[PDB]
Amino acid sequence: LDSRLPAFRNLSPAARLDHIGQLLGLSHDDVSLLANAGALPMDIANGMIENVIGTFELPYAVASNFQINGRDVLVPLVVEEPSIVAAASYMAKLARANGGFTTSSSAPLMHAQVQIVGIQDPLNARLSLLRRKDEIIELANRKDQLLNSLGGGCRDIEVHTFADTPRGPMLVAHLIVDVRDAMGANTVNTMAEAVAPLMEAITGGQVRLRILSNLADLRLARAQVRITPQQLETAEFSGEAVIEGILDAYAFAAVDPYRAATHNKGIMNGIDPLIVATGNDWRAVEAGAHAYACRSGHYGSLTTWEKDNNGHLVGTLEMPMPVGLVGGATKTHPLAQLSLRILGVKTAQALAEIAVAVGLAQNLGAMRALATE
Amino acid sequence: LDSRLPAFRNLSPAARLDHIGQLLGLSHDDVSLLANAGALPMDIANGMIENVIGTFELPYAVASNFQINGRDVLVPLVVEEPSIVAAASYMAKLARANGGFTTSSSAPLMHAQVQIVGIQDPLNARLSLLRRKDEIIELANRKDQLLNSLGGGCRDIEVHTFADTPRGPMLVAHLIVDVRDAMGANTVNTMAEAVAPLMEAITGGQVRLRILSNLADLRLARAQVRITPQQLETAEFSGEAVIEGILDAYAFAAVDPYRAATHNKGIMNGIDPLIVATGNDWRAVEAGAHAYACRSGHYGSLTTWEKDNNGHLVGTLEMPMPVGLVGGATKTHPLAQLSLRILGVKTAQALAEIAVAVGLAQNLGAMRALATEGIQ
Ligand SMILES: C[C@@](O)(CCS)CC(=O)O
Ligand SMILES: C[C@@](O)(CCS)CC(=O)O
Repeated sequence: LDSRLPAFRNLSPAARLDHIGQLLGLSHDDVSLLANAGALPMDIANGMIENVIGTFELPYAVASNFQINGRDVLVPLVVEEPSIVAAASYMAKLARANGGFTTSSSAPLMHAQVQIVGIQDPLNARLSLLRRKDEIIELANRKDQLLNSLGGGCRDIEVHTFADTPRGPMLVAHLIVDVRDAMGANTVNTMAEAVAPLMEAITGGQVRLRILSNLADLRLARAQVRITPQQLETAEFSGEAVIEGILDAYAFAAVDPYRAATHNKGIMNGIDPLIVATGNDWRAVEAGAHAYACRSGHYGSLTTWEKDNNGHLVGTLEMPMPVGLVGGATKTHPLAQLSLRILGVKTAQALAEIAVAVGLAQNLGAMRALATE
Repeated sequence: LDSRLPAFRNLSPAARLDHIGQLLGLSHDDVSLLANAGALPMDIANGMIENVIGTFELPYAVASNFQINGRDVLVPLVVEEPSIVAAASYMAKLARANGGFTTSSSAPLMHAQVQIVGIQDPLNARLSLLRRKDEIIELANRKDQLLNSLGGGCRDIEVHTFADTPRGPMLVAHLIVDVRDAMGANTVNTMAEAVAPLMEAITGGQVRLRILSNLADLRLARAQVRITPQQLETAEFSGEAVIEGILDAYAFAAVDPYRAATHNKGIMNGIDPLIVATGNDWRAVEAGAHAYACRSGHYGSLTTWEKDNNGHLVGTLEMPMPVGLVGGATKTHPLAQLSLRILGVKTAQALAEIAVAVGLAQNLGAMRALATEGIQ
């Protein structure tokens, strides 16, 4: 695949679609899903959420130029705000000259929290749970034998205590679960329910909340980009000056939460539209992103920007990225399925890696604009 | 208006739309917007964002039972996830018995940041700016006198310094701007560009970034809700026990960021779909929400939950809520316009107040469900 698409921004929607269809070898019927309104039929919409009276459209666009680990990728995006798609495509174009985006990710690990109350000895109870961790993990896995056959499953437990809260002592167990190609909520919640009676028997306490954590800090996706001074030169500014300007902008975000919020918002401008396009839960991605940004006790920037030993601008984005190819609405929405086909992703972590690449590209575009104005 | 909508959940989408139309007295044109697919014309969609190849639908629903400061309101919501609309509606139903939701909000005040570098004396330059505050404010208000006449405009400036960063000393001025019915990005960005040469002249430094802050902590919206033990009783638990369970869940969110992230995610399950339904920018609302949640140096719960002196469960939500009735897709999307018609909102702050009421209801619904689920 070649993702460049010259003159794409100036073609009509119909011509853009026909071009995409030809590039990907989409069927006439697949193309029909975008060529005509109503790809989400009312019986599907009515079964997705409650009190439905119709559907609501946002534009469906494709960003060009993206290249991930040497392979060109076309990126569908659904959003209402101008400039996002153009900035994504243009920054991807610059990235291409220097090898594109380089990405990696952790295993798709999610936390299931099991909150325990009603015991006077939470610190002791924690050791009781750890002593019997194998038994707990085995019980969790008995509950989802298919997942284990697919290469996922409960891998570990960790246990945290809050001995002094205004509501008394609490213990919180985390199941650490490989969820393969799911976002993971229903998967881990089910395991949390399954282990609850055993945890009560072990601790002598009362289980309260059984629920995933959206602070998915064991499910990280990583992206790198490199830009040379030559690429950033303007009529007004030399490329070296622009790079220094960008580093100044980054330092500003790193110290001032008023700037970091806006800086990170820019990243999410790139990410959320891909989440929507793939039928994924954007609230979950947002919560993981912003909570991770303040894990140090200070709300800072999700990206980093530096100058390497060669004087080149180098950027990173590492953040939680819980997304699915299966589960939720990723299967139910015919256009979510088409998006996955366009992307060509075969695992959820592959989708996660594309997400962070697009987030990094958007942040680069935002700061290049702010540093050159 | 009566927002109770009996049996709404079980009616057909067509019958639901008819009942809404009757209640609001919607025109034929308005009803036809939702009855046929493709309400967003491709010409409009193509002008909204770049590289458009089609459109993407999400379900469009209406939450029932909401009441804001004694007035019933219907709430449109666009989202993919089940249980949200039902939970919102059911919690709103319970809220009604005790006076519904009570809301307030600050003026629609947004920050424009002006970053200045390369000053050898940033602390001194800060005082130079403050001495000439009125002069700066006057210049900011020069271009848009329509905004001033509508009761908006630059109200104040604050100046902050970061004298020791790895890239040298930085001075950051904030223009504090009343943006009336806009989210405010265009308004404040324009003012920030306008005052920049004057700030350079005063400080002797170089202006770099001129940009709104999404941490809109001067644009707060507030909601309150009250629920009695009687309303929360289940087959297994007394209402009193359920209230204690909810308070335990709240304390858990207040101490553990792994819980707080999920707890706040639930709030945003309520809010974001209303933001989408009104053509507004949900990334802006998300960033303001979560950054505000950590302002104290610990990422905590946006809501609060307490038991009052009568033993009633009382909840609050106060958070940044920058939204518009004008600008971009809010204007150009026919269904964003329909959503505003359904809501009946006359100011952006009124929309903000409904947003926090829905966020508060959603959090309550989530905690109630988690607190009442039996151990298997
Ligand atoms: C340009 C930006 O505000 C997003 C526009 S909605 C992000 C940033 O400031 O870095
Ligand atoms: C139930 C909840 O996870 C949202 C479902 S997406 C929120 C919460 O845990 O309070």
